[PDB]
Amino acid sequence: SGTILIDLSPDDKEFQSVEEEMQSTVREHRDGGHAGGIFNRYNILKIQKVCNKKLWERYTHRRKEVSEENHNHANERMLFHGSPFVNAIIHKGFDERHAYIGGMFGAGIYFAENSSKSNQYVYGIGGGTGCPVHKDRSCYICHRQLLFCRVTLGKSFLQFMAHSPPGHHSVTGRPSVNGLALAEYVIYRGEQAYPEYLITYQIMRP
Ligand SMILES: [Zn+2]
Repeated sequence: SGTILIDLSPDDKEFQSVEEEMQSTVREHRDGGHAGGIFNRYNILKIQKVCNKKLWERYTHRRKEVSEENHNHANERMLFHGSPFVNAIIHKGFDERHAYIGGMFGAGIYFAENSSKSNQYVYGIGGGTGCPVHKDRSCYICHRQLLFCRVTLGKSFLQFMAHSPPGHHSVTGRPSVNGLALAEYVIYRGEQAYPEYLITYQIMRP
């Protein structure tokens, strides 16, 4: 592996930026905490910057290709990712080959602009079994991990699929009175995202 994790001082403005974004994007969900647990705040334990030259060159290369297909604009956004695979991803990069067939927008890798949404997916689809130790989707004890990722969206198709629709690079899923409540984002190519910050945390009891 080429990956090294550099720990950030809570003193650091880089930490405080990611901390602020994570806490501020939390929302009350429709499921009543069923999937991700009940909370309005996290206990931010550790923020590490992920450094891999090969993984970075994979990303910046793809980003250039998208820009030339999208009027010299990458449409780069910083978004959250949640999944069982976080420990794999920080070493090997995103891999679409492990994408899940069932999922509102087909076999892609899902992202959120709301940390609380991405949280729901950490122990699997709709929380799965919950935490390995207590089998509790609302565990306040077991430490969790999200990624705060640099994601190249390109020309994003809006919608309420194996790949992107033609002439598009992503899908922006959108709120729907009989569908989504917040925005999802989906890529169909692992090189269109970089896992930049690894966040270790727990959800807090009100
Ligand atoms: Zn637990």
